[PDB]
Amino acid sequence: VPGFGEASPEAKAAKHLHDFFTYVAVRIVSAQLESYNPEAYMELREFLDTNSVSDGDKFLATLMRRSSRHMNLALRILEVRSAYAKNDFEWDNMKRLAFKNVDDSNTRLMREYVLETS
Amino acid sequence: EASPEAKAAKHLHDFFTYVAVRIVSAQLESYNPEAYMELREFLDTNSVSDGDKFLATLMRRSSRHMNLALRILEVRSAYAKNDFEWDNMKRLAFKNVDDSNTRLMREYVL
Repeated sequence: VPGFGEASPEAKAAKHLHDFFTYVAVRIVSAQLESYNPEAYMELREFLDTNSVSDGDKFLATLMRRSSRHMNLALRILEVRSAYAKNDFEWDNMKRLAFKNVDDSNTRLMREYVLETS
Repeated sequence: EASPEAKAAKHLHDFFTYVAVRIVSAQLESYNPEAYMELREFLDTNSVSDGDKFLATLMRRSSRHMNLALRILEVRSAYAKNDFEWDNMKRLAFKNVDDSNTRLMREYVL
C-alpha cells in the first residue's frame, strides 16, 4: 500500500479496535457492577478517575497491580473484552456502516460544494 | 446512544481519509512532483485528523487543490471497498486481544 512501510493499515485499525474493545469491556463490566456489587462499582469508578482507559493494556496492567480484588476486576474485563469482540460485536454491520459513512461523506461534500458555489 | 459498531465505523471513515491522503501523497511523489509539494504545503497548515472538514477546506482552496481533493475522495472509497483487507484486520484484532491476555497474565505473575 503506497505510503505505508511499517504497520499495515489493517494492523493499525486492529490495534485501535483492541483498545476500543478494552473500553467497551470496561463500560460493560461497570454496568454489571452497578446493582450486583455497588461497593465494587464505586471502587471501579474511583480507579477510572485517575487512570486512563486510552492505552488499554497499560490501564489493565495498572489495575491488576492495584490490589488482589482489582486484579480480579482486570481478569473479568479481560474475559468480557474477549467475549464481546469474538461473539457479540457485529463486525459486518461495522463494515457496512463504514461504507455508508464514506459514501454519504462523498455525497455530502460534493452537494454542499455545488450548492454554495452558485 | 451511538452503538459500538457505529462508533467504530465513524473512526474507520476518518482513518480511511488518512490512508487515502497517505496513498495519494506517495503516488504524487512518484508521478507529480509539483502536486506533491502543493499537498505537502497544505498539510503544513491543515490537519488530516480534521477528516471531512479538511477535505472541504482543500476543495475550496483552488482548482488545483480541488483536483487533489477529488483524487483523495476517489482513492478513499476504492481503497476501503477493494483493497483494505477487512477479514485480515479482524483476524489481527482477535490475535491482539489473545496475545494481550497472555502477556498481561504472564507478566503479572512473573
